[PDB]
Amino acid sequence: ACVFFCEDAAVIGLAV
Amino acid sequence: ACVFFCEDAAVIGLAV
Amino acid sequence: ACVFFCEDAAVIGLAV
Amino acid sequence: ACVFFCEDAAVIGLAV
Repeated sequence: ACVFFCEDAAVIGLAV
Repeated sequence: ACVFFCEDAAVIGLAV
Repeated sequence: ACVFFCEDAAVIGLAV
Repeated sequence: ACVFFCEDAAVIGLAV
């Protein structure tokens, strides 16, 4: 998987 | 203390 | 898990 | 060795 830095606010690295 | 990047998913800084 | 930044040299992330 | 990000304040990487 990968880590993306996204927001939907808190900007979090999401392991996806 | 130290900051570690962990996930249990959001990868967040953990202050230990 | 967590990500550590260590060299084995090249320095790289390691998921533990 | 590994790099850790710690503070005792300055937050600095430590080469251990």
